[PDB]
Amino acid sequence: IVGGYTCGANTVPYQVSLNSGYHFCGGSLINSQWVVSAAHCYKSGIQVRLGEDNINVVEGNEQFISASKSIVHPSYNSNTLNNDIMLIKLKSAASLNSRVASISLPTSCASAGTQCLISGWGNTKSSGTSYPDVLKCLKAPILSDSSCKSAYPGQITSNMFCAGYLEGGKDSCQGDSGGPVVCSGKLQGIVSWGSGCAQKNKPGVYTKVCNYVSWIKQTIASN
Ligand SMILES: NC(=[NH2+])c1cc2cccnc2s1
Ligand SMILES: [Ca+2]
Ligand SMILES: [Mg+2]
Repeated sequence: IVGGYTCGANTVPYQVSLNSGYHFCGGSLINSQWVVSAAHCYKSGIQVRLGEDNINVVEGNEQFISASKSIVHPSYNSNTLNNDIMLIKLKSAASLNSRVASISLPTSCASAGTQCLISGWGNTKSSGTSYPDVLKCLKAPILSDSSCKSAYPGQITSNMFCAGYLEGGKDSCQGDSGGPVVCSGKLQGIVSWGSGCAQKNKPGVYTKVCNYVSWIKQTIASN
């Protein structure tokens, strides 16, 4: 997250860190046994870490659970990143408490102009690399689809939306992939891609979760 702030320990209780010996992607807890992340974060051997704030210090509120199965969307295209969403089932159910909570799925899609909260442990520099140990947050609005499409011609599909600031300065970045975009208490997006980070006229692109609620509900009920 570039141009963001320190969230504060466990202020984003649904945020998860996917670890394969090191943190490589974020995700969101949707219920005690399931996590949603980005399909491009797929790896074999994932351990999900819940209740984290500093990912390099065991502070007492973490739950480390291995994944039993991962399901990448049937139509994920790694070349275009269309349908960049995946579900991860935990080996054991997590224990929900104040610090570990799940986030709700949307009933409808959010409108351009809606402010959201984006969080992650990704890079904090636009031209440079500095990875933080604690969770960073960024409040950003959903942008109109025309500003999204003019920034990325021929690359935006109806399963993606842009959020951020066209002036640059504030944005999600590498290491934030798979993490949450929560607007009005619902999970509306997943950090997916972009061009550099916090550059002018290159906002971040997010998977549009409201288009996958049926697939999510159906898949978790049958697995
Ligand atoms: N919001 C951005 N500028 C992002 C760029 C990338 C690049 C790779 C992975 N994730 C992201 S997010
Ligand atoms: Ca920790
Ligand atoms: Mg994240």
